[PDB]
Amino acid sequence: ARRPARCYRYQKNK
Amino acid sequence: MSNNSLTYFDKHTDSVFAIGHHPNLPLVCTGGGDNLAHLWTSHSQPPKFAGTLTGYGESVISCSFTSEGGFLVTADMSGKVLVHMGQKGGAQWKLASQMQEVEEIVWLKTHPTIARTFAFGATDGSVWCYQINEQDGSLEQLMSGFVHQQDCSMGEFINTDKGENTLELVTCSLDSTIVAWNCFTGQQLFKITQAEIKGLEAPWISLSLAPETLTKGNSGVVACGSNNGLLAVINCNNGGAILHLSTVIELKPEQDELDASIESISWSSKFSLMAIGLVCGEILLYDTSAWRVRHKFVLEDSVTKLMFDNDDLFASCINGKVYQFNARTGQEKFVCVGHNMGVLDFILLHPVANTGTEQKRKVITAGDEGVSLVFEVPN
Repeated sequence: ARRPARCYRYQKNK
Repeated sequence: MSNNSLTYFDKHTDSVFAIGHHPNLPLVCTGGGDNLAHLWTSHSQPPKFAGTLTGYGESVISCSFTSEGGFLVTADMSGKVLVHMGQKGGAQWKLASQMQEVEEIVWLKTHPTIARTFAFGATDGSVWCYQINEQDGSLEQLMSGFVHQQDCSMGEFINTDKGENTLELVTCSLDSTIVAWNCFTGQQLFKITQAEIKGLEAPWISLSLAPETLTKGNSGVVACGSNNGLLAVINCNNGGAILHLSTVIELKPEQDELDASIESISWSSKFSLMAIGLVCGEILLYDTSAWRVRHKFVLEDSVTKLMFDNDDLFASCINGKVYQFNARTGQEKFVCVGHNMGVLDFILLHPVANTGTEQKRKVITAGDEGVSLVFEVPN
């Protein structure tokens, strides 16, 4: 259920 | 305008992070935040739901078939790798072996040309390369290297047209290092550090091997992109010599620094172009001789993946769309629409045989809402 780091980059770390 | 897909697959109950396709069978594997991988077919409407792989301890973030088609390798965010052996002409996939050598795997790739081979990188910086035994599918460790001091963000095999005994890998890290490995010996061929890139901080995240026809025969030229807009093109067959190094965008003061992050890189031999896609939505197309921007696209949100195919550049976006551009003219030829959250990954399928007149390519997506869509795209 965790999200890989790239996902947080796409969102610019909400 | 809303949904122009041909068909869909929606059995995941959380985000689809990864999608892979068998090299010779019409078979997709997708991996998701529901800690599952699903197998389904790419040649029918609706897809045949082949089945489901289990045993994961966290989100599945890689689904990769081996080049010769015998095995499927999957990896999750708890550091597990599972190996499944194809059965019954590819209809069933049986667990053959597994391991859990690290806390979290960041990437895993199978070798594109050498059978039964794969590598992966972990959040502790470590790099691993394995083969799979042809008789029982057991894991055979070729190397395990602890050189990168932060997350090993990406890897890319190099020199892939040199035979089964030339097994070489380039990996990169958030600590600004880039390493090339001989996977059979575990030796570090070269290492690029901050001191060799003008002292610049460059947390690397993307890698892409150049086509040999673009590089005058050189099968080891790699483009590298960082999360702060640094682009390096390196010659892995000359000790990591830097062919190009530049910062690809200047941000306005108000902008988050991650706007410069280079998330995906793709090469076009035909146009002598290299495309890079950024979190801010820019897609920059560089001439591969002068390393200057020749053309650009601007999406309304983050690029998630780029892929050249013939005349086209395909670009998936966190706005949920996949764009198809003519690379040379810039024409927006098609937009794959239907997702209501971002596209996180996609594959491109060609008709296997040139029939007698031309059938369409397919784009198959991994969506953040838990859906995969199948699109028939023009040409």
